[PDB]
Amino acid sequence: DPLNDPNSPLAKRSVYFDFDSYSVQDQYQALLQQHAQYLKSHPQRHILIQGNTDERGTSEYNLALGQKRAEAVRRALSLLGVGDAQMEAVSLGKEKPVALGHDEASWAQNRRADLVYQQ
Repeated sequence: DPLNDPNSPLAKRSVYFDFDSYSVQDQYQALLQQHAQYLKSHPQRHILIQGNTDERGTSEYNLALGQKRAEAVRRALSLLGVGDAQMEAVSLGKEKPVALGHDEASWAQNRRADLVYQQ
């Protein structure tokens, strides 16, 4: 199972966004296509698409932005033929920062949507 392989494209499971943006950049097409191909052939595989944001803005606002980012990925996967029974788009907002810095570099690491495969 390439999902356990660290040298497979399936190892990359994060989509990053620009400030205040929930648009899936073109550079993530290959990543989404690959995961789409894997999920479609493994219909028993479920994933949570977890949207995240940087600290700027209110919690309420970022909770919404985080959801928009997760759903942008989800729609991308849906468009590629992934079943609606395999995906759930959720938002963590700015609750769970992965980088604690207060700079552009740290913030960029928090504007993210994760493909989290369930057991």
